[PDB]
Amino acid sequence: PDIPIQYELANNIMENYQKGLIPKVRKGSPINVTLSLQLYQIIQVNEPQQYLLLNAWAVERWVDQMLGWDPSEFDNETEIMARHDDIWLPDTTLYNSLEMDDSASKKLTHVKLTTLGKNQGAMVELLYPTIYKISCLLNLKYFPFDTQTCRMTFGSWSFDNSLID
Amino acid sequence: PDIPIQYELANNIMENYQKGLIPKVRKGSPINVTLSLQLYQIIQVNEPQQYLLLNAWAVERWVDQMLGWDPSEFDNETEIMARHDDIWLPDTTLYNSLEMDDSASKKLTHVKLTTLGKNQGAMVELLYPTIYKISCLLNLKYFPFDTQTCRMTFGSWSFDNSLIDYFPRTFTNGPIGLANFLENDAWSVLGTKVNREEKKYTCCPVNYTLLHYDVVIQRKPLYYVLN
Ligand SMILES: *[C@@H]1O[C@H](CO)[C@@H](O[C@@H]2O[C@H](CO)[C@@H](O)[C@H](O)[C@H]2NC(C)=O)[C@H](O)[C@H]1NC(C)=O
Ligand SMILES: *[C@@H]1O[C@H](CO)[C@@H](O)[C@H](O)[C@H]1NC(C)=O
Ligand SMILES: *[C@@H]1O[C@H](CO)[C@@H](O)[C@H](O)[C@H]1NC(C)=O
Repeated sequence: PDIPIQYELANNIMENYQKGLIPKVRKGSPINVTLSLQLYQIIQVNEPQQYLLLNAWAVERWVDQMLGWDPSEFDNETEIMARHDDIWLPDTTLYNSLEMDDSASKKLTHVKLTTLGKNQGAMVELLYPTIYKISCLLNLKYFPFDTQTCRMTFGSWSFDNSLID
Repeated sequence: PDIPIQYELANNIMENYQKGLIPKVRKGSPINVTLSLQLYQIIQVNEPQQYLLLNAWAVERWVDQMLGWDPSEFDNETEIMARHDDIWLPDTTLYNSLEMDDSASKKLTHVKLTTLGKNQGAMVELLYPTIYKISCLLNLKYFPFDTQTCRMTFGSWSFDNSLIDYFPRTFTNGPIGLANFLENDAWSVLGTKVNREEKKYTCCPVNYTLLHYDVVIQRKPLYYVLN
């Protein structure tokens, strides 16, 4: 009554959660993660050290099978915002990266949860800006009329596709 | 039933564990650690400051004698993933390193545990990328036709070989993997070597193990000759 409904909703959905382990309740299927990228700037191209610096926005979407709730029980609420430290997140990694510290190349603040049912889980969306230091081989044979192609590789560092896809 | 089996498995295996101390249950033998390295890039060679910058991947394997479980009790599960902060890890150190902060030269995320039995422990594997700042002496007498050799020394900073032992793991083409190496525009790699040595403390009658990795690089003088 005199407290936000978000307090009760978070207390209800955060009761039995353990963020240190993957929330896989169904044995048959893995967890599907969808990734999209938007390019905003090309900061620097370094030929002697063979790396490329980019500024981009990344969006990841997946379904958490342990964070579902019934909207009718909570004043018909179908959305909530939680800190990224509270819930489990997939380990999306750039394989050919020249930066070892994630605090200088990423910024995670919040995630959005949309319920799918009491026993169906919730949809999790994570959007954050990032700066990528990508190491790519450069061919300077036709300088200054040269064109370059650098590849970005994304995936899971420790989980096989039977767990995260 | 309505919770992941990983929850129960982690709660079972994490009950009596203390990550701040070495998990040595058997008195007779030490803990063996196997290390392998793969080279990906040569970022910079600095002659005035006498250091070399490399980008490499490191894999370490050992057996933890306190993290065993019976697969049949947990829905026939034989593997699990845990954060590196939860369990004990050996202190593998590069002796001739010019970097004091490990957050800018290493990135540890997760470890993989494979059970060997309820009372036999589990096999732990740790893979992570790293950037090494190696200080090596450079001889510029034959510049620009010079070749250099810098050594990498690995071992335990505080534990003698009666507690932690180190062994090298080599690849098909040599001790250091070069199948995914990125070609440098100024240096070429000729070969690699590995050597395992036991060294004596100069205050105590105990030994410790050191691993020596040798990399031979040769300069390309075409730019200087033509310029
Ligand atoms: C510690 O390392 C030294 C390395 O010298 C070992 O010394 C060897 O000892 C054996 C006999 O135990 C000799 O046959 C070898 O010739 C010695 N090595 C050399 C290079 O001379 C020593 O055994 C190791 N273990 C200890 C001291 O407990
Ligand atoms: C949503 O739930 C609230 C419960 O507080 C109820 O008063 C309201 O009528 C519901 N609206 C709809 C459209 O179901
Ligand atoms: C593995 O253990 C499970 C226990 O849930 C059992 O149902 C299954 O038959 C076992 N399979 C084998 C091959 O032992």
